[PDB]
Amino acid sequence: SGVGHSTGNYNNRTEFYYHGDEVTIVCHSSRHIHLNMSESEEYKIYDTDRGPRFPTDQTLQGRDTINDSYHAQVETPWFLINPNSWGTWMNPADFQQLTTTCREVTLEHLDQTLDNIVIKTVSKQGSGAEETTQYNNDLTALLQVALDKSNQLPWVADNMYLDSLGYIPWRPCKLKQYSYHVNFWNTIDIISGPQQNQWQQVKKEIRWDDLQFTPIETTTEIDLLRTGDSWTSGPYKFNTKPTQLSYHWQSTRHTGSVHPTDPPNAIGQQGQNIRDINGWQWGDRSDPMSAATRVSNFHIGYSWPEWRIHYGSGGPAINPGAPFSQAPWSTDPQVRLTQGASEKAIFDYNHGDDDPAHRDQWWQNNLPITGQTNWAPKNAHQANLSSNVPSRQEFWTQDYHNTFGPFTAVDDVGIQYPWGAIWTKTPDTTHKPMMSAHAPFICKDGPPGQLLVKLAPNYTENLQTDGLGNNRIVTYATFWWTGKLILKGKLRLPRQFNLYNLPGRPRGTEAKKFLPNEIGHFELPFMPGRCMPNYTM
Amino acid sequence: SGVGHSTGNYNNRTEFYYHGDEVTIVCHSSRHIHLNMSESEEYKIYDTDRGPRFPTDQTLQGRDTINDSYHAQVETPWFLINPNSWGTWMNPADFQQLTTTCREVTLEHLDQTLDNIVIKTVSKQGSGAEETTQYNNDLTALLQVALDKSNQLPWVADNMYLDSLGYIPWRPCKLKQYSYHVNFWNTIDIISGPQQNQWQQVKKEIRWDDLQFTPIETTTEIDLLRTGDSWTSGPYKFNTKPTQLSYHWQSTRHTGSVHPTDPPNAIGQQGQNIRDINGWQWGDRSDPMSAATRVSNFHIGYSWPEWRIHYGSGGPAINPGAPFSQAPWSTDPQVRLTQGASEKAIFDYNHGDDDPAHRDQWWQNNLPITGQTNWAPKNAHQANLSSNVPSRQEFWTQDYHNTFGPFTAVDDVGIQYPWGAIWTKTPDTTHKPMMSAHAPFICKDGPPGQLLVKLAPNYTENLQTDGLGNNRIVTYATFWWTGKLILKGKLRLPRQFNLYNLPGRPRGTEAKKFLPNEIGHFELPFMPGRCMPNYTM
Amino acid sequence: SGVGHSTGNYNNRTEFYYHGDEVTIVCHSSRHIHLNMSESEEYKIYDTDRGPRFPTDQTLQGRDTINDSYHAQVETPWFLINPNSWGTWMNPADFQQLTTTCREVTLEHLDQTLDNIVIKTVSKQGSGAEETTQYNNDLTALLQVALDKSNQLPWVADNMYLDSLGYIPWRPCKLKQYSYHVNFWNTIDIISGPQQNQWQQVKKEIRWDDLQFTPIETTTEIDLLRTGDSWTSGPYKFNTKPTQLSYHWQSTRHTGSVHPTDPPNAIGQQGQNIRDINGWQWGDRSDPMSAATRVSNFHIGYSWPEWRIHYGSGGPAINPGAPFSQAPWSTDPQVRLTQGASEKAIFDYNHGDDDPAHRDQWWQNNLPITGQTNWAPKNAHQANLSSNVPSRQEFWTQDYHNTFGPFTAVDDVGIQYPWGAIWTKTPDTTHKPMMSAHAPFICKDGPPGQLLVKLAPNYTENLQTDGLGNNRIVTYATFWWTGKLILKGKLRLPRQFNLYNLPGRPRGTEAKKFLPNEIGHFELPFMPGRCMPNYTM
Repeated sequence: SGVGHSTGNYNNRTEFYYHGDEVTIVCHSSRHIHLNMSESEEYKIYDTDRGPRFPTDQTLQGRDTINDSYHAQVETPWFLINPNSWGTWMNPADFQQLTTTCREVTLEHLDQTLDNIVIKTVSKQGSGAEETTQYNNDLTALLQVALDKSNQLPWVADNMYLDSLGYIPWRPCKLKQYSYHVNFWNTIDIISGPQQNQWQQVKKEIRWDDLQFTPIETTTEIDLLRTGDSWTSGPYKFNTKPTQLSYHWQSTRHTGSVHPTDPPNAIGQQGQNIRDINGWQWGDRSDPMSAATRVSNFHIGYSWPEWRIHYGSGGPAINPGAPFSQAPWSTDPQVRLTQGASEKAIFDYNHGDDDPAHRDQWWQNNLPITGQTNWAPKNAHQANLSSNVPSRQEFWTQDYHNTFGPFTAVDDVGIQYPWGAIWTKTPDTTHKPMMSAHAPFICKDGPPGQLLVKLAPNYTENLQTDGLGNNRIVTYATFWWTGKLILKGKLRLPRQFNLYNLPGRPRGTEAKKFLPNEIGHFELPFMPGRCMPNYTM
Repeated sequence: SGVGHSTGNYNNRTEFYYHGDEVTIVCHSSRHIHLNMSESEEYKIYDTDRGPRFPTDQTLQGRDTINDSYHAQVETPWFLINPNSWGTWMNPADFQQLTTTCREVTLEHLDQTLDNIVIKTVSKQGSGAEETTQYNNDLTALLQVALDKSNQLPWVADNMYLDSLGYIPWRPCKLKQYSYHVNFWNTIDIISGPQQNQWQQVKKEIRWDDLQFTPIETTTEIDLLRTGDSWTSGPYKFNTKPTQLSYHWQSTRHTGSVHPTDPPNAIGQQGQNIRDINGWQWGDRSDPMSAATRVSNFHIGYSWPEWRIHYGSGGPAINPGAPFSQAPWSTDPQVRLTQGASEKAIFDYNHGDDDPAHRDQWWQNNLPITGQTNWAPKNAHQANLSSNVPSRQEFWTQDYHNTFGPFTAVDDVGIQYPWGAIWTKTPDTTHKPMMSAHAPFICKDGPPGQLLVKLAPNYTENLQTDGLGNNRIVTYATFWWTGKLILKGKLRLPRQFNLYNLPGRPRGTEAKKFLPNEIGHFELPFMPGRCMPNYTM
Repeated sequence: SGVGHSTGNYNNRTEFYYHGDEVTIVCHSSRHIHLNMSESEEYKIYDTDRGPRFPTDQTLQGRDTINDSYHAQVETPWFLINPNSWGTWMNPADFQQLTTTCREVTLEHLDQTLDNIVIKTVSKQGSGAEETTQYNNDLTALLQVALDKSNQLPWVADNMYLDSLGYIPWRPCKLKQYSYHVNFWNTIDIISGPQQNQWQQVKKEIRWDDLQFTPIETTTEIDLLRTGDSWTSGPYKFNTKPTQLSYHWQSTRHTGSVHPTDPPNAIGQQGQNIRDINGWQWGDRSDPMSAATRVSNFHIGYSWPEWRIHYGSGGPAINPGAPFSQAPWSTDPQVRLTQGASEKAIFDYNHGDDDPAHRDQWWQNNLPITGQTNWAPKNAHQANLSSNVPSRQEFWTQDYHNTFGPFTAVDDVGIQYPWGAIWTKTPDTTHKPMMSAHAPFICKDGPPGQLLVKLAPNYTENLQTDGLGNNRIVTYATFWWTGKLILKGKLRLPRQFNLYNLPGRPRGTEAKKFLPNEIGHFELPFMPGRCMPNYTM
């Protein structure tokens, strides 16, 4: 109510409601957010240095140009609260209850609030030796809150770089400055020079004639909040398609009808293949009837020119490729095969690292999902397919061709528990993208708004235009973000006779981790998301 | 009704109902099915031998690895009745009435029954010299019938390998054992070894830690049927999109507005092209105005790295490619060009071969459909397109690039009368496949159930756990499968002035075939399905 | 309906219905039962030989007398169908869905039927060399079915010796003869003779003056069933108490409030115990304040004189003891410590062995359940408990005393998936037993009836009083037992933050087992039943 009455109740809890075949998950989440002043209220547009490791000479002949940090950003004074992640919502054990008991999951509703604003000012008083800091509550101070529900501001809320509320409910969350890119041209030609051994810079610049520059003030309607105030975004209903929580093991060989076979006899025999069968084939091929050249309706998985560096305007990037596993081709573990569109997640203490002052690294190799595996080197093509064997010519080996076509079916990476986006917004273009390399859900109209908070500046008695921070009072606010999202799901009913054998968390892990140390340091486990097997076709 | 009263009437007949512009085909079908005992009631999981012709040495350096029969299956005691084919429904002359008088065909309703169960036991009695077999009807015997309408069991009902009810109504149909694949890894690396001349086996195995093994018993609700019983599946309504019964001859050159031209004069002149015309072009190209570089909205047909061997997990496979004709590039008939995604159909006596004890082979070369023809060798690309001719560089010839893109339009293979699937099920994945290399119809939700029949085991007085078949009585049942499917179609109204000239069945055929011999042996004709020409754009 | 119309549908399937916090499991089960004739229609009362390994001399001085097979039974012509087991109802994967998603399980309803009776006669005809057997259905034959719902006949339906319907739905089940014990005295005195080194037989006999002998005919109302008949027992509602599916790890040291402690500092320190604390103790003990002598309300687990041989009337037996784990005391795995009231299950091919002609053995060591562990040797007692240390006297070590008392709390063995009784009946006595060493559920009024089937005798034309089997016709019947039981349960909601780590099936197991061999031989896995941890107090 007033100054002395609190507003919301901290509720961090999930509720599974089963009715019939439709489960309904309600994920409450609440975090204590530490919002600290600002670097400067002025909006700034500036480029950056090229970056680390970027070559200054020609030796590796531009193979190091894959390292480019050059970018041009506009850094605003505002701050960003994005509850886009798993683990901002569900704790590990309530994700496991969901992953086993649900087949397809669907977002429906979302809610956000802010409450229990607490604004304080530090006061430096002392000889410089002692120099006590003294904290004084501000009952007159303000907290500007802007929810861009009109989907006007640049979205830039995706979870890449892992700027999100922490994954551990009892720790304070320091927010992250808001900023977005401005149009810039970074073009590197690695093919230049004699014998194409010389990389050469082309155009590096911010292109000024076109800059679309929007401040947060003019774009939306800001809500000023004194300590005794609370802010509730509102109901937001998602419109999406359900995902799948079960991985697929069927390639195109595991797919159709089965090659006719006579059974074995005793426990030592493999049985035999009927030498003469009837069925469709591909070429003039007849005599060696086989399951390899069997015609199938669809093909599953596609070749890709793997790790393709884009070198577009603005800099080099990577086109994702296809998310498949190297397990069939593993052979010796000594080599690390990265080509499955694997992802490494470099994360921080608040994000589920254990030891502070260092970065724990977790490499996702996608071991469950096979049968979608097409390794571009290993493929091949023939000129003539028939009962005759091709010559040394007519047979090609190293390809790296895009084999994506109208017949192919593919899988997304699914949901990844500790780190991953929940939703995403689609670029508005002709031909919206079909699927996404990371986020499981794709918003059809808008993304669910975006929440920007800035701590209204407190200025000293002297206000000088030349002054920046020497002119404002040091302050920090701490408020409580309480969100709620509602999931719907279909219930998963056991389809098999034998028990479910799982890796049961990554098998290369120790259970002494994941549990609080003597200090309280512990790592969150990486749940595969897409987990139990299923029949593709 | 009871023991002595029959149930259903054999009805094998099609009914064309014309009302307005909407034709309705009702295809009744009925078959006499001979269901013979079983190999063993136990569910068995076993791999197979590699296969025939698979090389045991390194000579052809792995070019023979395209022959791989290795697979791992689980063979169940059940049997499969799949009425998925054309020719299980319509006879040749009622397909021709449909193909001429209908434009687009659509599945709507489907029905299946079983009736007039007859169960018998053989009895061996004699000196071994005479050894009479004597048949005794079983009024107490059972016939387990399971319709997996819940789309739980693996589907594996596609018509590849041509396991389907026979195409000739008056002959008995022997059923086919039901089985499906289990997860296995067959990985062949043909690029291994020094100078990449050595193929090397990698991993061949059944991967046991993950097997999804479902018996038919626990998965569904089985219906026990004594002789006086009949079983009716139920109404099943398809949800699909109409196909097209007319082939397209228009490439991208036949498509748009026509290059302005002055007419000829007499019967000996070809007319001339206006040298100076106005219109769009592509590059800086101006002076040689031509219909080649005319801009067009869409492109029709796409290049493919033709006969691409996948070598995925589980074994080598083939990615289909595009269904086009070699007729433009035919030149001499002496060479057989297989690259049009052609298909050979190896079929059997009951499936429309004439002479038993041998396999008749029918190679579908897709002669009608051209203009979609893109032969990957023949293409090329240039660096700069302009009024200047490129040099020896800047022009490339042999490509084998996938040219499928956002602008391309393509065609399916359509329906193929004697042999082809009717429907199919889509793999449940992100990005469902667009079209299918074989089956014309693609089910959106489920496929129309699947019908499994097993003959309930009759055990001898002594039941020993060590015994298998020595412990059960020889038996065979014969029942009558009567299906009905309802098609809707749009009526085809003649759009042209001149007569329709058709090849009128393949022109390389004799009409003395296709008609019963002195013995009664005759071959079913291959109707192209997609037949009459039409305007693409 | 009649002769040619079947009756029931084979349904072997489980249905999970979730509504609110109350899950409802409905387990259908159906089996094909092979009922083979009988040994003799006469009721026989006879003793047995003593048994194997029972000593005939005095060497081991009676330590082998623990092996006594002597018993006196009355073997009736009837046969017993007992669906008392887990695995007659649920398959492994639907037990795992239940065990994870349910907290406490409760029996409610039960149902049984018989249908599709098929009666046949073998006919021996030949020279003795060939000697064909020929099978002829009997439409006039009968099948006597007696359901003793009046709880009159001896119950003797418990699952010990594992006489139950098979655990694999697709295999035929051979029934088991019905018989029960008659009063007999087998008394062995192992303490007899000089220096108590001589075991001496006392009284071995059937005590005739008291025999309570009840035939099945006079006791109940039998229902004669011809082939066209079906029999439905009826609704039976259980009255019981829910069990617990979660094991308890808390001993009496893990139970109460926690000894006050100052925290450690860095990751290398264990922290310290406050030397001076306030709280209750036991004796005059004060100065060494410790958590050992802390007073607690209850004690958990009790000592027992473990493996106590009873040597009552009728023979030696074993009083069960307490079901605890040896894991804390394990030390080297080389020794097998059996004293936890462990159980070995010797089972058969149809009961989940893989290889026939041999017995697979599975030893249940109860690894999950600790904290209830009291190993009678390791305990001790003191005369005076105080700040003074006792002398060599006043301290005793080897006890083997029953420590069960009014303060102790204990756990049952819970449910054991492949092999275990579901229900049991309580002996009707003053002071009904509290808990049971094996079966999880204990019926308050009756057990759910008992189903006895006998195949009505077919006699040859000559009926002689001297004749037994030479006077009746060889016959066997095969019918379909279809049961249904309904379970209610409370839903299990995750109470912890961290993931659930399970042994994930016994960790000493291979997954290549449990799946059908090339022959179809596979073993059912042993699910612990009581599985996830929980807080005792």
